[PDB]
Amino acid sequence: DIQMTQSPSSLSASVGDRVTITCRASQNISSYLNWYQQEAGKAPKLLIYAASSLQSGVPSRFSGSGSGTDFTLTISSLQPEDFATYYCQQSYSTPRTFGQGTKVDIK
Amino acid sequence: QCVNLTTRTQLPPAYTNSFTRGVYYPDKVFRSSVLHSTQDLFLPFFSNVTWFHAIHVTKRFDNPVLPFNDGVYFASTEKSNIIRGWIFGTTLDSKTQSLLIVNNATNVVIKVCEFQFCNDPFLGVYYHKNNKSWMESEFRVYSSANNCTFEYVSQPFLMDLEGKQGNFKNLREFVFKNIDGYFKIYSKHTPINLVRDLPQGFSALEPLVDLPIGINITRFQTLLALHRSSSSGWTAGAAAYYVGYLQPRTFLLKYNENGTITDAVDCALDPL
Amino acid sequence: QVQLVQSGAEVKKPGSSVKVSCKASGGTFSIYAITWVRQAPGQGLEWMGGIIPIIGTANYAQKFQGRVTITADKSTSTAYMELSSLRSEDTAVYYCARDFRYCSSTRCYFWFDPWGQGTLVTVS
Amino acid sequence: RFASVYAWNRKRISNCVADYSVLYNSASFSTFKCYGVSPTKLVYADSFVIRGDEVRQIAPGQTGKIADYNYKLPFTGCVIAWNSNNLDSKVGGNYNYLYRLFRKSNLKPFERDISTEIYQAGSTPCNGVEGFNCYFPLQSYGFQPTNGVGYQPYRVVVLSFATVCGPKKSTNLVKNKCVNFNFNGLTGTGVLTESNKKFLPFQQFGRDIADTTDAVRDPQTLEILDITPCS
Ligand SMILES: *[C@@H]1O[C@H](CO)[C@@H](O)[C@H](O)[C@H]1NC(C)=O
Ligand SMILES: *[C@@H]1O[C@H](CO)[C@@H](O)[C@H](O)[C@H]1NC(C)=O
Ligand SMILES: *[C@@H]1O[C@H](CO)[C@@H](O)[C@H](O)[C@H]1NC(C)=O
Repeated sequence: DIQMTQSPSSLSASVGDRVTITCRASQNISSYLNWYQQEAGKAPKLLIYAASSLQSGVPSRFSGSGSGTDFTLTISSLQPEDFATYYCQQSYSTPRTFGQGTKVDIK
Repeated sequence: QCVNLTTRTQLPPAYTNSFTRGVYYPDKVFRSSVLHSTQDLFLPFFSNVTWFHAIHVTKRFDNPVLPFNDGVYFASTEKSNIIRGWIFGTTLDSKTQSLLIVNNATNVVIKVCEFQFCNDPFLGVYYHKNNKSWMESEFRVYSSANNCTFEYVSQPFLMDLEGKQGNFKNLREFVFKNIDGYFKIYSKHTPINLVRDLPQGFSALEPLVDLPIGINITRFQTLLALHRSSSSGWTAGAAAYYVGYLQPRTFLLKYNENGTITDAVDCALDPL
Repeated sequence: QVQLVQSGAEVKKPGSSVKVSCKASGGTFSIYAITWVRQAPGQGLEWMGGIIPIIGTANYAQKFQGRVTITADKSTSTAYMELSSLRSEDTAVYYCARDFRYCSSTRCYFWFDPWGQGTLVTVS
Repeated sequence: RFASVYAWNRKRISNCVADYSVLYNSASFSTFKCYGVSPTKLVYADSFVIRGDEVRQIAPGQTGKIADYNYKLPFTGCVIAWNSNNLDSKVGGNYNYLYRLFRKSNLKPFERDISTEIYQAGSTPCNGVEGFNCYFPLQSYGFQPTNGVGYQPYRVVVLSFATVCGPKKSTNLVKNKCVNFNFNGLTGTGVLTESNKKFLPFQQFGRDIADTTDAVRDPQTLEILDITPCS
């Protein structure tokens, strides 16, 4: 499969702020690079559908696009579910590879 | 799937005299007190008919594949219900559609399918010593029946399956003819008392069955019961049949006052 | 559409088998692969394998050969997975997902839009 | 219940009587068209449910992607249909009905294909792998009551027509008058009265000295009817 790298692993933000997360593929695919939002013990939702829209039903809080293998997506107003781990998946081949996982980190 | 049976004696066929048998009603017409001339296919009078015989005794098991030619005069004498169905077709295999008529002692099933027929098809009956009676026990006939085009099933009845000895009690005469895809079966049953070739007399068969089959028949096979109680366990019982062929002949048929054919003259038999 | 809901946690030791299956809801069950994804303690996801009930042959991750067997039955509406060759490093939450498809004419996307909550296997 | 799309069953119909006039005339039908035949005259019937757009696109001589992908028709016979929205549409969607998005080759006339085989779609060898630039060829539609005309399910039958007879029309038997008659296949003119003769059960017609057909068994109530010429 295509190797995925996702970062920052830990973001500094709080609810209502602007949060940017990026993910890069080893292969130049424009639309099969998408992120999920997961909490352990709860069913996750897909956040991004075919790069351009939001699967979870979110009213465009998040927006993004990519270039080459580099995909960037940002939320204008961070919500409590964005403290879930975001997982960047490349659905193109098998075994499906997911990135390391990222989230907003408050101590 | 079928069994290749042994202890079968190897003997030549017997031959007999068709006498005055071989007549059937040419059509569905009522005529009365008249001599009417027909040009249809009939068994010629005094024709040389082949005699086949199933008997326990050099156990005899006559179940060969025979020519169909232009139609078949078939008759059998039995008491034991050994002679049952028939297979008719061009190749008698799962290459083409073939016609299978089987009396399975429950009902009569007529099918047209690409049947992978066995060279030795059987309808076995076993003696159930703890019931002290004979019952259907083994059936194959074919290994497959693909792409079926026709089916007919008669209503349930009970056949007498008991093994029997001595004089045959019922003569079942049939004519199997096939015109433009229609398989026409003429038949009649009459009581008999014999262990020999066909008895003398005159009869005419009625057009009991007319089927939309669409099959070219070149060969056919007579299906016999397999009595048991291994490959040597096959009991022939005691039943016999006769096979002749129809030929175009002119007959002068005599209809009595109620439209029954009571007599006939074979116009090709004698100057008189 | 089908949110697949799984079996309860296993409290077995490493080397034991895991029996997990999910009950379908929604609709649209026989089409699109029923897949399974593993959630690492801490972070990280891996696909293990999946099957389309219509085709019936499945496809599996190389990383899970000897560990994951996946089947499904469109006539039962149940997703199934069994785990073997289990080790203590395989402590994880095991999830059902649906590979749900949308087609942009010529190009289609197959995503884990529906998900289960995950069955925890505590071998550690 | 109807054959689902791609679970088709073209039933052979033969050696029976059928009334196409009645099937045709019923007010319950949504659509009906014939190709070289007419239902007023009275063989296969392939009965299934598809979406309205496919109902309109799958027909003899009708070009379109789905016809080429499902059931291609050129034939002699009729195509009949009736909206099944209240049978097949379910709340939440009836997704048991697959439609073909991708295919290796097109169908020949009066030929159908129910295969679900994975297709590389000109690019990628999936071999059991999820459809990334290769596909599971079919995708279902959730028929739901809340749907448009092209999405409503319709029950559609492709009726090929030979091996099937229509009903026969009989009138009352009229006696002791000169009548222009037709008994089964026997026609002529004469006075029909009761006969004092009996026929064998299989004989249907009788004959005079020069073989004129005269006596006949009545087709519904077999009795011998006497046919004698008028003055
Ligand atoms: C039994 O008969 C079949 C034909 O129906 C033939 O193919 C098979 O070889 C025969 N077997 C033996 C042992 O003769
Ligand atoms: C023997 O009796 C059983 C019933 O207990 C019956 O099914 C079976 O057909 C009988 N016949 C033979 C040959 O055992
Ligand atoms: C004709 O049928 C009558 C009964 O209707 C019977 O009495 C008569 O003997 C029969 N004649 C012949 C030749 O069968």
